[PDB]
Amino acid sequence: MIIPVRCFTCGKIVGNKWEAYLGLLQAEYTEGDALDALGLKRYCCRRMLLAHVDLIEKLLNYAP
Amino acid sequence: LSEKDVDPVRTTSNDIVEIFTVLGIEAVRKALERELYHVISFDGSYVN
Amino acid sequence: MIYICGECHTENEIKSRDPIRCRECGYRIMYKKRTKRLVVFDAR
Amino acid sequence: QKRITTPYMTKYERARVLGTRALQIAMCAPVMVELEGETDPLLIAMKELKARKIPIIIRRYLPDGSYEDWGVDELIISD
Amino acid sequence: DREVLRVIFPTGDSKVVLPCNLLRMIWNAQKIFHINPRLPSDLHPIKVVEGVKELSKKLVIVNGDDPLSRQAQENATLLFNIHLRSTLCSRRMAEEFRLSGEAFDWLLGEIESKFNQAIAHPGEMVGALAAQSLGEPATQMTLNKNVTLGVPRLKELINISKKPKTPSLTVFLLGQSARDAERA
Amino acid sequence: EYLRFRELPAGINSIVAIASYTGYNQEDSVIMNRSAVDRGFFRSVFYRSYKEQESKKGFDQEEVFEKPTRETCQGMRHAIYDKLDDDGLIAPGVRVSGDDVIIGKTVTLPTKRDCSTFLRTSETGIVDQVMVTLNQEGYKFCKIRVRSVRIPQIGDKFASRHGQKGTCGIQYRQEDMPFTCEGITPDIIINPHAIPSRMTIGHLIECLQGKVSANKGEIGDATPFNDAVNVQKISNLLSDYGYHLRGNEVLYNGFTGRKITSQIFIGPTYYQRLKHMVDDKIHSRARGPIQILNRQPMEGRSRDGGLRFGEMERDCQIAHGAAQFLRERLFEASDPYQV
Amino acid sequence: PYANQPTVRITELTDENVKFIIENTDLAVANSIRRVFIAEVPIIAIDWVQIDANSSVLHDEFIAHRLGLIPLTSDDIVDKLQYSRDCTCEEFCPECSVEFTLDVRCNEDQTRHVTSRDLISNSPRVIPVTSDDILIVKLRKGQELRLRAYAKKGFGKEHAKWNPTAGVAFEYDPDNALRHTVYPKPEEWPKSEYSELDEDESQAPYDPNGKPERFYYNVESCGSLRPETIVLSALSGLKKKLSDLQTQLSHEIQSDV
Amino acid sequence: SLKQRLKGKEGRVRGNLMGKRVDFSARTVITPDPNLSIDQVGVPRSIA
Amino acid sequence: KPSDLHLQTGYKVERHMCDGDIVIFNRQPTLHKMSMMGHRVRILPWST
Amino acid sequence: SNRPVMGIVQDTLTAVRKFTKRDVFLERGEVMNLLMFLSTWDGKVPQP
Amino acid sequence: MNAPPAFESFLLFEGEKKITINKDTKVPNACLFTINKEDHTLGNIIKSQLLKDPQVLFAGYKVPHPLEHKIIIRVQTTPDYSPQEAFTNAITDLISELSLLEERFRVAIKDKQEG
Ligand SMILES: [Zn+2]
Ligand SMILES: [Zn+2]
Ligand SMILES: [Zn+2]
Repeated sequence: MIIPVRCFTCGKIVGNKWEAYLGLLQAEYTEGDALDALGLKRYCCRRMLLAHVDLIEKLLNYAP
Repeated sequence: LSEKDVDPVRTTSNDIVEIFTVLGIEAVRKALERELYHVISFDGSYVN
Repeated sequence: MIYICGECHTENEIKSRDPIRCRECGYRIMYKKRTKRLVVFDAR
Repeated sequence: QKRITTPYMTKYERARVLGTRALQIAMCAPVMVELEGETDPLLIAMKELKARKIPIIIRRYLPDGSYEDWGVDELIISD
Repeated sequence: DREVLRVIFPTGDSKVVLPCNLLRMIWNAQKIFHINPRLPSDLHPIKVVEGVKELSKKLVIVNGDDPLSRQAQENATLLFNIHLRSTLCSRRMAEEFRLSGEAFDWLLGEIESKFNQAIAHPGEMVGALAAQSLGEPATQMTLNKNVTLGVPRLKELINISKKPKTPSLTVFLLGQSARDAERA
Repeated sequence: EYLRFRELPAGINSIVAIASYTGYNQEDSVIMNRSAVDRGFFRSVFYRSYKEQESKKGFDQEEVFEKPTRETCQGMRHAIYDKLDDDGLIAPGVRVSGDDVIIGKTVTLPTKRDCSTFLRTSETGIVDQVMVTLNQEGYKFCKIRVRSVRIPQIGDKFASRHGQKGTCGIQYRQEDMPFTCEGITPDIIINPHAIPSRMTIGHLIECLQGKVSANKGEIGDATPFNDAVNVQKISNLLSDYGYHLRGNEVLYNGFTGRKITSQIFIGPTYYQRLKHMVDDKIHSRARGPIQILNRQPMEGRSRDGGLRFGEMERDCQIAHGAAQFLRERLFEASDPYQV
Repeated sequence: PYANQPTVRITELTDENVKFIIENTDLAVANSIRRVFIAEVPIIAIDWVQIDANSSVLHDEFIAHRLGLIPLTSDDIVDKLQYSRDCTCEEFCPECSVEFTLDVRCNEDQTRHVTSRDLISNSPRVIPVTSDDILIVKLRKGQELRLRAYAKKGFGKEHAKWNPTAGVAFEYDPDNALRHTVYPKPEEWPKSEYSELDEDESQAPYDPNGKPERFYYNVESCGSLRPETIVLSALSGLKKKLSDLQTQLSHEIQSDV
Repeated sequence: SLKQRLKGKEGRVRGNLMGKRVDFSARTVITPDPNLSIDQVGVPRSIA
Repeated sequence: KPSDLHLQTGYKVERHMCDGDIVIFNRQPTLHKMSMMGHRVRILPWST
Repeated sequence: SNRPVMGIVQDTLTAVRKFTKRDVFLERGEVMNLLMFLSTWDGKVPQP
Repeated sequence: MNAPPAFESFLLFEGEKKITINKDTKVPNACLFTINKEDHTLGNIIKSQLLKDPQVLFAGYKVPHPLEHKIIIRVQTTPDYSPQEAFTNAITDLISELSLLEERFRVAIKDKQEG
């Protein structure tokens, strides 16, 4: 639903990189370039953001 | 079996009922063992 | 016994005898409010 | 005397003799063998079996209806 | 014994299933007693002959001294005794196994001990054993000149049927027809 | 793209090492990273809803929602009725375990019997929602959702997308797991012996392509009949990122830190947690209730039933010759009776 | 007296990672060091969450799990703090835990991002490392999150949230002189960043008398501790485990005699 | 009817006499344990 | 009440299954003798 | 089938084949680790 | 349902000995050290340090079961040397190495930070 706080493999913090990752993609960055810009070098961390699905955005559409 | 030039000692039928009515209960006992052994050992499987 | 309306989200006090129905909009689906008892979660 | 059955104890006789003797020991029956720090009734029965002290007679029924009574000490234990 | 074997196994297949592994027992004796195959043996050939004769009497499947019991006892252990005699023969005990007197005495004890352990135990539910032994393989058999095989054939044998699925008749030619394709 | 799988995914991309590590992944078993699980790796929620309806039907018989007092109500159980609110309904946010009453239902006796709903014995969750309304029949209707968080355990089923299912055989912490020179540990270790007979080569290609996708930053294309994608092409791409072209890496034993002599095939693979969780299947019986007709142990895990000792087990014990154990199972442990 | 005489060379030291080489050690000591970086270096993390209000789309223990994983500053306060199990107080106190508060209400039409910046600690020494910020939950208009959390001391051997590392790169014998790994085709394998070989040769010549003696580390920090503090904390913690063990061993030896 | 109750796999004889449900039995998933003996079984504490 | 907890010879204590307890452990379908074998119980801390 | 019903399997069988190859050599430390997992070991380290 | 507490792998329950010494009857001058709530961390360094002692004939450790939290260390020494004495010396050597490593790492940090 929401970006995991840590990378599952190594425990690097990735929950502060989703909005930055989205912004970089908005800036015409390629996914590989955006991940590099965020410092995610290990492919375990790149996996976290490259494969994340932000369903919480859909859930916020439903009224509480 | 009665036909000339046909071996009446080794000529055999895979039909168990035919063996029983022609050769007897002991022949079908042996024939039944051989036929059952054939299916078990067909794929190399071994049963005591 | 407070009940939140499933549509208009209005806390309603319903006794064991009176019908279950929103006071304001009349909606028929109610939800119990979160218990005052506080549960402890280990953050694990 | 005049016994035709095997002089060896069968695996099924060993299983029941040990199990039956263990229950007897578990029910405070006197232990025929000297035990040192043994409290499990089933292990005690094993010591008695090895010592050939189990006070049990195996009655082997023959197909004809007759039977042969063998003392557990008489039979040859597998071990 | 050689001629008796030829009747029992006309196909000449010497692979059999017998209680005691004599060749491995001899190998154990050689290692246990440090038999030196190069040196001459101290085992008298007659002790081999007499020792095997005494051993055969100890391996009893049908006890009893009456002629009917004696014949059944002879028949029950016929194959093993032939195998025992052709393995513990004096010629071979001195030529290749080279066992000593002490090793041979131990060998006779092992055959008796292991043979008695092989005897079926009264109370053994051999029928249930046979059903599972012939049923467990069926779980790995396939289903379907061509001849029926596998599970469908197994059914025909146990469901004995007037009309088999694939009746067949193996005919062996007797005279010159066997070796002549034209005459066959 | 047309199955909406991106919008509603059913799995996680896992760093999977195909290695024989400690023997705990043999025979289709899986080693999971305990540290990864501690970070939410394959964490799931189990939601179970209980619906209860109070209906009045009969001359003087009716059902109501209320807390059944042990004295007032006839029927009763050893469960706990303290959680129930005054209206007979448990409240949201309350922890509930096995043998807990979530709905207090009393039916007037022709004083009153107890028909209260007992939470599933195994279930141990938190009341999520308590919905009350009128059902189609106009009767007061309550649905209670109990939320239980399921952390992957030993015995939970996991599958790749290639028919390679397997329960978790053990969970090792990050330091115990084997690591690459970069400090990457596999989230999952599967036995190499699962691949040869099954011939799930697509699993190996997905792992290789997954490695390129994660390094390149592009979602890989695994459409079946596509000549534009080959193993050699994927291997050549992987070389460009400083990895062995065949997806192997030098792994270090986590217990000793020594390099493993064989290089391990490791890379990202999409795995999926299967519905089958061990805690939903574990069942133990020791003198439970018996059924009315046969007076034998009940049937079903949810009914605390006994396991069936069928004809095949009966036939097996006959071959064993265990006559007394056969008598225990079929007489003493099922329905001992006297006439 | 057969102790090693290790030497340390720090190659790179940043705020996130420390890169260093240890020489003249056994492989067991080098491995036990990395293994303590991950599992036995204490830090402070949230381990006790009490949710007063949660109208978000994430259930209560979903939120709590995220709060536990949020790194908190632990550089010097972690040594002062006692383990709550060891502490003689009640459930919690300032000497064994840090109290946290989170009270966010969304009333604007724009989505409200509840981040680690919304976590307020009762002690300035222990705060979320980000204070982009880690996202805890996104709130819709009319949704609120009101909770209080206690952060306590712990290490990664218990839960991964107390693991202070974001990846511990460990390496030795980059040229495979010891042949601890056998390459079927050595030419196919990329050279290590620490490889001292020329481009033409792929493997160093086999060393029959060689032993793992030089070890390369890259200890990346989650943020709770400085990367150099993780290493020092590991070395002192590993020494503490051994010194504690020897005290027990001394009693056992004395007790037997 | 009465006849239906007695015949079949789930009938009285085969379903309740030749085989039946028993007390003191447990069921759960099996996982490998190379550190156990061949004659050992690892058992959960809840079942024990 | 400890008075009722006092044990004397001839009493039976239904104690929990412990390490070394002999159990029969079965996998279905039970096709042959090895489908049901005896095991010594070892208690380990998980649900399988 | 008068033969063992269980043997060595996936990892142990694949590894024992590698282990018993002619060119497998173990250092002093490696050997002492393996003997820790040999319950029947007499405690005497064999001559290399 | 049967999940052990996470702390159970490093905390001793009341009445549990951290380390116990049992003489090995198979061979002389051999003792078995059962250490509770320890894993490959201490088992490997102690074993490797013992192997550096020329008077230690056999040094080895094992985790009998990963789900349990015991390590068994088997030490055999020469007749003139005790396994217990080898064990104590091994720890002191490890402690000296770690303490020296701490000092030299602190110096490295200061040198790197200074310039
Ligand atoms: Zn990562
Ligand atoms: Zn309303
Ligand atoms: Zn305190």
